[PDB]
Amino acid sequence: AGSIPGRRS
Amino acid sequence: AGSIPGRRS
Amino acid sequence: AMGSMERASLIQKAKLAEQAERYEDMAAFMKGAVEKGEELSCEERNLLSVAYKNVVGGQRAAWRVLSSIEQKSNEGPEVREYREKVETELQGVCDTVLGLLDSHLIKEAGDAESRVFYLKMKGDYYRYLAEVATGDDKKRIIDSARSAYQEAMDISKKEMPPTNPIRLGLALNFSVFHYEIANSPEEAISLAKTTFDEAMADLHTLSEDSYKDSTLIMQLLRDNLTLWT
Amino acid sequence: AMGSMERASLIQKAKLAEQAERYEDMAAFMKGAVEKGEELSCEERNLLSVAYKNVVGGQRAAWRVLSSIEQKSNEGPEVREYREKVETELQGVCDTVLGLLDSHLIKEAGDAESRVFYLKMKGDYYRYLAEVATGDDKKRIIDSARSAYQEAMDISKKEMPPTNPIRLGLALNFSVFHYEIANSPEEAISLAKTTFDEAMADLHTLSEDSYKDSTLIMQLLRDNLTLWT
Ligand SMILES: *Cc1ccc(S(=O)(=O)Nc2ccn(C)n2)cc1
Ligand SMILES: *Cc1ccc(S(=O)(=O)Nc2ccn(C)n2)cc1
Ligand SMILES: [Cl-]
Ligand SMILES: [Cl-]
Ligand SMILES: [Cl-]
Ligand SMILES: [Cl-]
Repeated sequence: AGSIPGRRS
Repeated sequence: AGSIPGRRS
Repeated sequence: AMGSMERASLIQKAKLAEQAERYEDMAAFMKGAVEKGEELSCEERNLLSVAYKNVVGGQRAAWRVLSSIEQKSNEGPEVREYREKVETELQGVCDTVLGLLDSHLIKEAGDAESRVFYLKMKGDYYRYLAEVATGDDKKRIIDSARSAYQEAMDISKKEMPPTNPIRLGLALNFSVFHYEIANSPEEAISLAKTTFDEAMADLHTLSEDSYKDSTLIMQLLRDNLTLWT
Repeated sequence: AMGSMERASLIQKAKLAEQAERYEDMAAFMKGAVEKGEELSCEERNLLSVAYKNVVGGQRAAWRVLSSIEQKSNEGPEVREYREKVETELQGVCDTVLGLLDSHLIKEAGDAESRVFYLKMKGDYYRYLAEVATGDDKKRIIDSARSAYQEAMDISKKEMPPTNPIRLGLALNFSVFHYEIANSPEEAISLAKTTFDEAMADLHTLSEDSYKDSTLIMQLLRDNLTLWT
């Protein structure tokens, strides 16, 4: 199950 | 140009 | 932190650190920027979140490797000791983020976009604490995550359209909380389905660029439903 | 460093850190193991080298990103300041490794396999210093790299077969030194060609497993020749 990756911005 | 990766052992 | 550096320089350097994939530096720069005491813009909130998500993401991945090794050995003290070291470092990063939210990001966040963003962050970092919790406070940690996510959900339902990317990412992560932490897979599935369906019905209102933003997160909801059903 | 932890525990934890991709931890554990003062086995030398190669490899990649941004801006002080910060941290890691080799890994290394391994390491970390050097000591740093690689070459030619993986990796990296640092592309090409041809002629002596080890590094020599010619 994936949470929002949220590792690029 | 690549040196030896040498990053796994 | 970083009290002698200008706020704008900290922000500029956080962006450079992201480019250099130096996420620990990035997080320290954004921590310094927060501690300047001014509210954060939309872009600045994203920098803060990206930095710490990367740092704790690497710690979580390491903890899982070590926890797996430790469980195999239980079928000297070094594996347990080193898992504890990583676990303690991970908890310290979560406490640091939670401390930034509590002093004083959340109380100064009046707009829906900022308040929901920070409360989602609060739920996420309590969720990370819950992933490693095993003692007398596991339940209290889980409830702190649930409470933060729930307050963010309540605001996002009242104040944001069903396609808003923050509203969607919040619902995605709260559904992961239900499935992975709270042992409530049916709640997880129901939340992801209702979230996806209500966004689908609102897509007609969006520009091409907003449509791309929303459908990308809808795909993550669908990917989870595929795995869960 | 790590003076209250057992040598065997440091080694065990270095292996766990590699599994968890925690290379900074890995390097600190191996630094502690070295500082116990006993010589290192073949496997332990590899752990030391893997740990620091990963750490400095991430720093070099970051420095290159930032140096590129800085050169574009020269066609406020933040980009230069942050490149300097990363550069200083990289130099400190190289100095730390060089200090371990000098106190006292190299002087206690009598066998060809260990002495050539450490001298190759010495050439590598001076080469990394040379990549970022720009001042009055660039030339001296380059000469320190050259001298270390040359002493390792002399020993490896006398004491090891032409297919020995350390001898091959040494020649590969010395050829990269010639091409990238010393502005001697013809020397780089000649060394890589002669190294490849002499290994090829010795492959008939090897077992299946040693053949795989040697041909893998020979392919890296060939890849460089393809790029250089
Ligand atoms: C919690 C959350 C943070 C950022 C976003 S975003 O602005 O839409 N960026 C994004 C979207 C999808 N992914 C993988 N990152 C949404 C939610
Ligand atoms: C300098 C050097 C270190 C290790 C080795 S190895 O033992 O043969 N491991 C290895 C071989 C090829 N690669 C990419 N790693 C050789 C040389
Ligand atoms: Cl430990
Ligand atoms: Cl406000
Ligand atoms: Cl800086
Ligand atoms: Cl010896």
